[PDB]
Amino acid sequence: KIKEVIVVEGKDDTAAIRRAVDADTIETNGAAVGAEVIERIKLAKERRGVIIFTDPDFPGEKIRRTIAEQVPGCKHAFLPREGVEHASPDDIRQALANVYEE
Repeated sequence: KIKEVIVVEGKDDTAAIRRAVDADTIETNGAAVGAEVIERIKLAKERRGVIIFTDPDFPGEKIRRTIAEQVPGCKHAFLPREGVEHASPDDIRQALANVYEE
Protein backbone atom coordinates (compact mmCIF):
# COMPACT_ATOMS: atom_id res chain seq x y z
CA LYS A 1 0.00 0.00 0.00
CA ILE A 2 2.89 2.35 0.77
CA LYS A 3 4.08 3.30 -2.71
CA GLU A 4 7.82 3.04 -2.08
CA VAL A 5 9.57 -0.22 -1.47
CA ILE A 6 11.30 -0.06 1.90
CA VAL A 7 14.88 -1.30 2.14
CA VAL A 8 15.72 -2.98 5.43
CA GLU A 9 18.43 -5.22 6.85
CA GLY A 10 16.46 -8.41 7.45
CA LYS A 11 13.20 -10.17 8.21
CA ASP A 12 12.74 -9.00 11.78
CA ASP A 13 12.74 -5.48 10.31
CA THR A 14 10.17 -6.39 7.67
CA ALA A 15 7.97 -8.11 10.28
CA ALA A 16 8.13 -5.07 12.55
CA ILE A 17 7.25 -2.84 9.60
CA ARG A 18 4.32 -5.02 8.48
CA ARG A 19 2.96 -4.99 12.04
CA ALA A 20 2.36 -1.24 11.58
CA VAL A 21 1.83 -0.49 7.87
CA ASP A 22 1.26 -2.31 4.59
CA ALA A 23 4.53 -2.14 2.68
CA ASP A 24 6.69 -4.14 0.28
CA THR A 25 10.30 -4.43 1.42
CA ILE A 26 13.73 -5.44 0.20
CA GLU A 27 16.08 -7.12 2.65
CA THR A 28 19.85 -6.60 2.46
CA ASN A 29 20.82 -9.64 4.60
CA GLY A 30 23.36 -7.83 6.72
CA ALA A 31 25.76 -5.10 5.69
CA ALA A 32 27.05 -7.05 2.66
CA VAL A 33 24.83 -5.67 -0.11
CA GLY A 34 25.61 -7.62 -3.25
CA ALA A 35 24.86 -6.16 -6.66
CA GLU A 36 21.96 -8.59 -7.05
CA VAL A 37 20.20 -6.74 -4.22
CA ILE A 38 21.28 -3.42 -5.74
CA GLU A 39 19.64 -4.17 -9.08
CA ARG A 40 16.43 -5.02 -7.22
CA ILE A 41 16.68 -1.71 -5.37
CA LYS A 42 17.42 0.06 -8.68
CA LEU A 43 14.34 -1.31 -10.48
CA ALA A 44 12.24 -0.49 -7.44
CA LYS A 45 13.45 3.13 -7.23
CA GLU A 46 12.43 3.98 -10.77
CA ARG A 47 9.09 2.13 -10.84
CA ARG A 48 7.89 3.05 -7.33
CA GLY A 49 10.74 4.73 -5.45
CA VAL A 50 12.66 3.41 -2.46
CA ILE A 51 12.72 4.32 1.24
CA ILE A 52 15.88 3.26 3.07
CA PHE A 53 14.97 2.33 6.68
CA THR A 54 17.86 0.90 8.68
CA ASP A 55 19.05 1.20 12.26
CA PRO A 56 20.89 4.29 13.52
CA ASP A 57 23.90 2.25 14.65
CA PHE A 58 27.20 1.82 12.82
CA PRO A 59 26.03 -1.28 10.85
CA GLY A 60 22.78 0.41 9.89
CA GLU A 61 24.23 3.69 8.66
CA LYS A 62 26.94 1.81 6.76
CA ILE A 63 24.12 -0.09 5.03
CA ARG A 64 22.22 3.13 4.37
CA ARG A 65 25.36 4.81 3.02
CA THR A 66 26.33 1.90 0.78
CA ILE A 67 22.89 1.78 -0.89
CA ALA A 68 22.35 5.51 -1.29
CA GLU A 69 25.73 5.95 -2.98
CA GLN A 70 24.93 3.14 -5.44
CA VAL A 71 21.27 4.14 -5.95
CA PRO A 72 20.89 7.95 -6.01
CA GLY A 73 17.46 9.31 -5.16
CA CYS A 74 16.44 6.94 -2.38
CA LYS A 75 14.45 8.53 0.42
CA HIS A 76 15.38 7.94 4.05
CA ALA A 77 13.35 6.93 7.11
CA PHE A 78 14.86 7.37 10.57
CA LEU A 79 13.64 5.88 13.86
CA PRO A 80 12.52 8.65 16.28
CA ARG A 81 15.36 9.38 18.68
CA GLU A 82 13.43 8.14 21.75
CA GLY A 83 16.53 -1.05 16.11
CA VAL A 84 13.82 -1.25 13.47
CA GLU A 85 13.16 -4.91 14.39
CA HIS A 86 11.87 -3.82 17.82
CA ALA A 87 10.34 -0.50 16.82
CA SER A 88 6.88 0.22 18.18
CA PRO A 89 4.10 0.60 15.57
CA ASP A 90 4.03 4.29 16.37
CA ASP A 91 7.80 4.54 15.85
CA ILE A 92 7.39 2.99 12.40
CA ARG A 93 4.51 5.27 11.47
CA GLN A 94 6.44 8.31 12.74
CA ALA A 95 9.58 7.24 10.85
CA LEU A 96 7.63 6.99 7.61
CA ALA A 97 5.49 10.08 8.17
CA ASN A 98 8.62 12.21 8.49
CA VAL A 99 10.52 11.09 5.38
CA TYR A 100 11.84 14.14 3.55
CA GLU A 101 11.05 14.15 -0.16
CA GLU A 102 13.58 16.18 -2.14
